[PDB]
Amino acid sequence: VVSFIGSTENDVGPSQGSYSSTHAMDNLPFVYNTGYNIGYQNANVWRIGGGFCVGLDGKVDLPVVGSLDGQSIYGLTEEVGLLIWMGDTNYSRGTAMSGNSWENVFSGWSVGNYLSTQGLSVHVRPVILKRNSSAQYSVQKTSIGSIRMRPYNGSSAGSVQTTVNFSLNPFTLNDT
Ligand SMILES: CC(=O)N[C@@H]1[C@@H](O)[C@H](O[C@@H]2O[C@H](CO)[C@@H](O)[C@H](O)[C@H]2NC(C)=O)[C@@H](CO)O[C@H]1O
Repeated sequence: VVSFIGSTENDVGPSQGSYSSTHAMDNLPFVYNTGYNIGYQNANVWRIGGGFCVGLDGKVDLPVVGSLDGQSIYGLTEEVGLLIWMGDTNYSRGTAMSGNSWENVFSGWSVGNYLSTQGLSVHVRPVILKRNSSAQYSVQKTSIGSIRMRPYNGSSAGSVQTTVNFSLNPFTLNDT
């Protein structure tokens, strides 16, 4: 059994976050290592129980403008892009996203003869694609994509909500 207990619209990263780096940035694309700072995490989005089996699919809607180490660089503006990870609750379990199709981002688990929950997480890292004289780049709130629970091994969502969405909070990049 399962029920939706989270939120449909979720903001990624703190509003007006400030991200800076002391790294030179001589060769692009340059990735800001913001760790999991620009992210959203919730260990409790659906409640499940009684042998329910569920995993997660993820989908990014931003245009793909290239890749880095087998993971797509999604474009936000001509100068800024993102690397994106979606997956189970723990940020560490994030699956590097590529493409714009629904992708398996959490292989899943089966809750035993008890009650528990299924959560999720998303984090992104900003990428400098093109130079700028101002050195500073501000990004506006922007839709990223979505995550959907994937019941398996017989389990079924029924009419319980399966998808939640994500928006990137605005932020600024400050190249020291
Ligand atoms: C080994 C272990 O702790 N197993 C169960 C946990 O998986 C379970 O936690 C839930 O795991 C899901 C899949 O990893 C997460 O999506 C979900 O957010 C997480 N929920 C919480 C509250 O941490 C816990 C809790 O029911 O029980 C264990 O038996």
